[PDB]
Amino acid sequence: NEFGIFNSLWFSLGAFMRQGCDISPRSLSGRIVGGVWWFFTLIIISSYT
Amino acid sequence: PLAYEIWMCIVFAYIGVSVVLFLVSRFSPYEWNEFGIFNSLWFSLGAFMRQGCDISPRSLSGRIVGGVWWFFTLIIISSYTANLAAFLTVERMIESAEDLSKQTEIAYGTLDSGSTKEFFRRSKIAVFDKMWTYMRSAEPSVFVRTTAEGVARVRKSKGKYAYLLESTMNEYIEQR
Amino acid sequence: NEFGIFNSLWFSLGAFMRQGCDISPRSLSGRIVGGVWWFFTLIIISSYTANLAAFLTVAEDLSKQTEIAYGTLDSGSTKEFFRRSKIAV
Amino acid sequence: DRGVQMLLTTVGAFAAFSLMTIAVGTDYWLYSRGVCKTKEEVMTHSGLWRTCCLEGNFKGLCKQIDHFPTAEYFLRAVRASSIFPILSVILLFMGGLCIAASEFYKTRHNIILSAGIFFVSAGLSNIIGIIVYISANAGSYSYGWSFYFGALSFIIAEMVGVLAVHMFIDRHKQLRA
Amino acid sequence: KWWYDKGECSALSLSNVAGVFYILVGGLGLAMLVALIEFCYKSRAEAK
Repeated sequence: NEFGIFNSLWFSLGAFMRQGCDISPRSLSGRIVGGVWWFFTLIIISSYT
Repeated sequence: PLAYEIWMCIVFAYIGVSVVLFLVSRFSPYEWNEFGIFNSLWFSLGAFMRQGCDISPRSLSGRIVGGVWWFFTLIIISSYTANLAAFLTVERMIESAEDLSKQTEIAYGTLDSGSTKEFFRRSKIAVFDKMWTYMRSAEPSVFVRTTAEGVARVRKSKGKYAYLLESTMNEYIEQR
Repeated sequence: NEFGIFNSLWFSLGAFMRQGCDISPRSLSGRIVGGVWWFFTLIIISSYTANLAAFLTVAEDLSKQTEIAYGTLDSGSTKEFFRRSKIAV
Repeated sequence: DRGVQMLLTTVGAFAAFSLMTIAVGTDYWLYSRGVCKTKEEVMTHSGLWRTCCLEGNFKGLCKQIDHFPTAEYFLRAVRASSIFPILSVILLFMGGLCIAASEFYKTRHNIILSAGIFFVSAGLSNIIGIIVYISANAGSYSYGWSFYFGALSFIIAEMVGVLAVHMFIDRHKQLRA
Repeated sequence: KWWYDKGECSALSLSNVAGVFYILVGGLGLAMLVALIEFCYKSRAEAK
């Protein structure tokens, strides 16, 4: 898992700005976190635009 | 912005797209990370949320599945954003006496013996004369005997009744 | 350069749908092609979404087309006026 | 364990077949406000074939839906006939037959793959059917329990299909051992 | 009196996007067909 704290913060920031990831959680729990953050980002950015 | 059935069918389609991507990617024995059922569910979810991928199908069948899921995602997400915008844009935009005189389905009346009835009766404007003809002919008698009677009649007519009265009483009522 | 004809088509489709890449041209010329396809995709998809947002927010055929049928009262000033007329229409 | 996979696959297949059949049969698809029978308005079951009155002057009376009153005509045709839900039931049945023949006349190892393809296809047919139904109705309301039985049929069928494919994969791994 | 006095006259729905669903399921089917064809072909080749 290349997901230390610094890498975790980068993954989240990037997901919010709708940009690339360069790493994606591979475990079940990490994937759950990623999915909800993705949905949150979609709704919030669509609403901004 | 999207109907309930659209969300339901988006979920059913997600399960189907994932299962078919797993089947086409792993069923053949002449193909022995790659798309197992778990990885395939992840690929599809990520595609719908437009949030990029870590792997992508490499075979013709996998790419057909991926392509249709991508097109579906583009149309649905674009439509979500467009309809949300329409909601907010429109939100940023019968309400007069003439509109009331024109509408004969809605019933309007006044106090039986009062300045309002006399004002309509002795009026010379066309709108008020049309209203007076309507009231003088509108059976049953739209006229009431008390202001509170008209208040209750409006509050108890499913919005099929309107009451004409002085503004002070309305200001008191809306404030109470 | 892993861009064969099949992989080129996949890259282009994925770029139009604004989706994942998984391979990106590395050469100067490949990057020119990719850049213009990216710009084209941005303008065309932005305009699809914008025009859907508009769509979702906002005859004389009689003689100018015989498919529609027209007629008049049998005994009337209308039939006589047409019968006594001399104008083209 | 490998022995339990066949039980899970078979019991799932039976459940999916039963759910889809019940849904195609029962009448609780859409709680609408319609006419119980003509020659004013009340809540109605409106299943796939017959719309039946409830909460009415004569609650309980059921009649056949008048599907008809060019793309619209073709949709009406595909909806009046329930080719898609019916096809889903047929496919699930054949999938069950394959699972059953997995043991008798064993060692073929392709009959399991056939079971999986059949289950997945039944799922796709079920979804197309649902979309045709919902699109046909429109042009308040609520969806009954048969509609959700159909949906559960789709989910179980897809899961049974995944198990089938997994079993086929394992059989070839053993054969290649 | 006899003319004017007698005057007497949003959420996308599956119907609006059904086509994209039809295309999706059509594609899923085509994909399954292509895969099965490849499997049958490569199976015969495995005979020899």
